[PDB]
Amino acid sequence: DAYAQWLKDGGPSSGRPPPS
Repeated sequence: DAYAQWLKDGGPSSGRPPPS
């Protein structure tokens, strides 16, 4: 899962677009 990694990196902190 991309969303699992999105949170691990810091979510909003990282600025990377969240996967819908």
